[PDB]
Amino acid sequence: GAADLDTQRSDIATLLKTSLRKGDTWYLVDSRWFKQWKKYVGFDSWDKYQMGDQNVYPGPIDNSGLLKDGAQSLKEHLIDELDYILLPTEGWNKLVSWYTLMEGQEPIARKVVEQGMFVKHCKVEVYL
Amino acid sequence: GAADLDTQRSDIATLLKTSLRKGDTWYLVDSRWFKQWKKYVGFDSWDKYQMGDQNVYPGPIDNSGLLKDGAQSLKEHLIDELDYILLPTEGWNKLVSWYTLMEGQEPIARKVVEQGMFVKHCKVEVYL
Amino acid sequence: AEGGAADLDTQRSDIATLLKTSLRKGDTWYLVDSRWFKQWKKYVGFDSWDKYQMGDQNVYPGPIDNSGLLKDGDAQSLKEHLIDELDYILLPTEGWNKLVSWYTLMEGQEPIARKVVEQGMFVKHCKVEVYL
Amino acid sequence: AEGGAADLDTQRSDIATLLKTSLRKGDTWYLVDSRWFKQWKKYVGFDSWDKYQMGDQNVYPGPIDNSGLLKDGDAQSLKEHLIDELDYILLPTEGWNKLVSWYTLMEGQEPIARKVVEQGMFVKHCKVEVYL
Amino acid sequence: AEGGAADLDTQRSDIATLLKTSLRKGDTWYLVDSRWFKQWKKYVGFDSWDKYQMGDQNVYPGPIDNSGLLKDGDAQSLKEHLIDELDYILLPTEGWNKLVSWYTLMEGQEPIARKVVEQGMFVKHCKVEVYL
Amino acid sequence: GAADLDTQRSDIATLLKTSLRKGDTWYLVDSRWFKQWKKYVGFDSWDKYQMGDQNVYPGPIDNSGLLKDGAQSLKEHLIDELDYILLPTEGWNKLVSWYTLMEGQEPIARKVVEQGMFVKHCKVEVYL
Amino acid sequence: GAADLDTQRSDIATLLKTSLRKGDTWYLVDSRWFKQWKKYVGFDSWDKYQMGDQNVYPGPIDNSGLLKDGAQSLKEHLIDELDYILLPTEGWNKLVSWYTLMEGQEPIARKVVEQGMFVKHCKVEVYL
Amino acid sequence: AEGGAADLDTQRSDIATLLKTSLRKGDTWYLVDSRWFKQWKKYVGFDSWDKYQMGDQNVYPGPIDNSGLLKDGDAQSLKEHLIDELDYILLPTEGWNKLVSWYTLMEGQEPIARKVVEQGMFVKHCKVEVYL
Repeated sequence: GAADLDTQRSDIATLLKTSLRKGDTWYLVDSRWFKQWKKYVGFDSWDKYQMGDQNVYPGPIDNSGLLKDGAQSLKEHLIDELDYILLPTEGWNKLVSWYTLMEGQEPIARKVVEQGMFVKHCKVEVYL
Repeated sequence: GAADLDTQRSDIATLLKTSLRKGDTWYLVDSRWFKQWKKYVGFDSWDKYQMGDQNVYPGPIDNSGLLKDGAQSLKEHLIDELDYILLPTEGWNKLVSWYTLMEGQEPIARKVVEQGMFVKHCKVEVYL
Repeated sequence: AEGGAADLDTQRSDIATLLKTSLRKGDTWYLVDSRWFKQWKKYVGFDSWDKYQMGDQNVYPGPIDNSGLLKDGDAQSLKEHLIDELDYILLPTEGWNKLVSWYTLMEGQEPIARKVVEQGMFVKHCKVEVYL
Repeated sequence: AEGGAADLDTQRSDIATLLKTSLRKGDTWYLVDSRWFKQWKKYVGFDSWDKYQMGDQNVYPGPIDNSGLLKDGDAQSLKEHLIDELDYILLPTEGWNKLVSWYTLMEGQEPIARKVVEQGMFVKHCKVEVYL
Repeated sequence: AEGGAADLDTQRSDIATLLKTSLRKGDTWYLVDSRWFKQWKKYVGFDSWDKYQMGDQNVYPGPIDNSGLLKDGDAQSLKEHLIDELDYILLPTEGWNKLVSWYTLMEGQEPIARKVVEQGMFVKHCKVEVYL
Repeated sequence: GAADLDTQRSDIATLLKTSLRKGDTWYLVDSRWFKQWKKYVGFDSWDKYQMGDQNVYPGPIDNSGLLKDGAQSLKEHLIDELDYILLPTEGWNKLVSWYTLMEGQEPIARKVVEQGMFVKHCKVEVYL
Repeated sequence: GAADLDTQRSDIATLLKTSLRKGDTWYLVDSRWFKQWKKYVGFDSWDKYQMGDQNVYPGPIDNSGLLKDGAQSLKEHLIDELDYILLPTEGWNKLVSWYTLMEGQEPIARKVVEQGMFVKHCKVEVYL
Repeated sequence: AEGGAADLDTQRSDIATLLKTSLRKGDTWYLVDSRWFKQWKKYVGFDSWDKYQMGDQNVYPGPIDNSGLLKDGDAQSLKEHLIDELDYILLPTEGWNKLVSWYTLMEGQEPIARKVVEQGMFVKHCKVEVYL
């Protein structure tokens, strides 16, 4: 059976802080399912009045919102934080043993790569 | 001007953990705006590669998504965590001094009350 | 040394975790007499710095004995007015099976199995009142 | 005692915070010569356990002096090849105004004001590769 | 509202601290029946997030009732084989007096007072063995 | 060369909190030498005004006070905390690389054992 | 009565870390008495096997070792850390309520001052 | 890839630690020009989240060049009025040897070696005044 709710909240809060390291495997979790899990375990101090309430139990991990229908395929244009959160292997494995993964879905496992990216930074223009 | 991004991330992470106490004032912040602020300050270790990138700068605090159009009025059926997050006074005041509140909007200030609520809890049925 | 049972550190550790198992509707849990359980706790050094008497022969708890919870007479029947923690503790199936495996169930007794149900309750909590 | 300027604790504290002000496009920031600034740091006990020489008369930094950053000759003009931290530090308008208010600007000099712009850069970071 | 007794937050808080009072030889401590005490705990919201039933009239524990600890018949006499935590809890003089002040002692009973003594025990601990 | 004083203070404060585990090796350090090291690294907030002062530099680790003169032999009747403090292997090794061990002395290495011991505990005398 | 031993150890460990501030009052505690209190509350992980043992109970706070005999007067040449430790007011008050002060002694209360002091620091001699 | 030098992570890490080496009377330390050092810092990604330009060919710092610290003319001689951090940084023997090993020393220069001495200083600190 599932770990107590205090342990769930605490284990996952810690695991959410894991650093990206090249080659590690992380798992996508639908933002909506994760926020439901948060209400249930009382993750936020300003929304813990329903901790343990079966009326907010999140049920099996459900990444439907991330998937186009039909072979399992990710929708396009998904955005980090907005649509999904990421958990390292230990965090994903814990959630799966506690809640199960919804029947007919497979884990959405992805790798940490080093990526070049163009960004805009403010600078004092001393010369020009 | 605004505090450095490390201070922003850290001050707000702390303030997000403030306990509810009856009679205190808390402020609604649109979930979407707050997640944009998170990318910008590198709040999550798995999504901090755009910390300081002006392409993800959140702009003035924008609670439009929480408001019906027309006098400022909150949409109905809004849900804690899903649609908005809550910050105590110190957290709201910091975000407003750092980003401003979008022109034509007013703060959405609410009070902590003690509320009776019906919940479902699992119990071992020893008798019956 | 424990006669084939898990070593005392493992017993303490497995049961400590199993006590905390989240309740789920339809699961079967088991009552364990609190006096038997307190003796087991001393025997394994449960939640203690000194672990006084851990492993002592005279605190070995023996076969699980729930007779203090049961009414006298032919059919096995739970006493009324029993109170959680004071009279019994609750373990999930896995915790019950481990204790039975390590200690046996006393002869002439059957396990005291109960189901998890969902109970409606009215509680009072602080909440930011968004809608007046 | 500081001749009307803020006390040394307040100077150190206000400037420490102001140094860290987030850059915003279109804001005006000011160059301060690093040797002048190092002397001010000693004078106010900046970032130091011992605060050796804090308040000593011979480390009073005097009027803000940026002449080490400026080309000789008539019109005021910034030397080439100046390097942040080594040759100058950067303060926002409020930090510049506070220093001017406390120390004055040396006679015959004008402030060295520069604008914040947005600079495109290519950086390398770890990222979970969602789309192959 | 509590009829002159301390408010429920204060009762919970004072007693929580008093339960933990260090034992000192010659001090007098008092037994409190665990079922009475469990009811008091519910009534005051002791050690609970939900504090379900806190302040409910039907969990008001009433006058301190230790009759479950006492042998029947004329003179007041403690049952044998009572076990700490399961059958009773222990409070120091101050904790006992507070409960009596808030709830009264049930009529026909006297307090169950016991002395602290020093008990020799043999324990096992890790220690750096300095002298072989 | 030796680590900076902040690192010394912090590494050793942490290592001083290591749990005893049977079979581990710990090292005796003369209380007097260790208190001198404390003044030098500013270990205590109420006595750090001489941190880094060469006038309180402790010099090479000196366990003389623990040793009878003559082969290296420990004095009798030495008491934990009073006469010496104990450091685990990592802590001892750090102090030796930073300060050296005084010439003509050897480390005083001892093992963690499980030991039966008679103690007096207060109890409420319920029966008798 | 006295707080439990875990609370004593923890309250005092925290209070020992209080910063000196000019004008605050601190109290001298004889090193020997304090080390005895440490054994009793199990302050150090490597010497906690006698926590709660009445055979190491420290008894009333005893600063005799700090005092010349005869009016209460401090011995000369006492050294911080070596002969005594210092506690802020809250720490002293806690120890006194838990243990009492030995009869015929008065508290040894002293003030934090700002003091000029000559020290020797290592420096790279760049010029000369 | 670094031509036989340690990889960039190791260079950054070894030097970061070596910069902090406690000073000891009689030890030899070495001056490194701050502009050379700043370029090395960019090259190795020193103390930076983005590590912008780490490993870029155009920020490779080249042979250690202290000529900005040295007076012109025949014999090698340190300029006056040089200031720690602004004009140079200090490394112990091991840190100097590592940089020389990785980058070489520019041709026509000798190392700038200086000794650690003990300097008497008067500092001001809070202290509990035990003797009036």
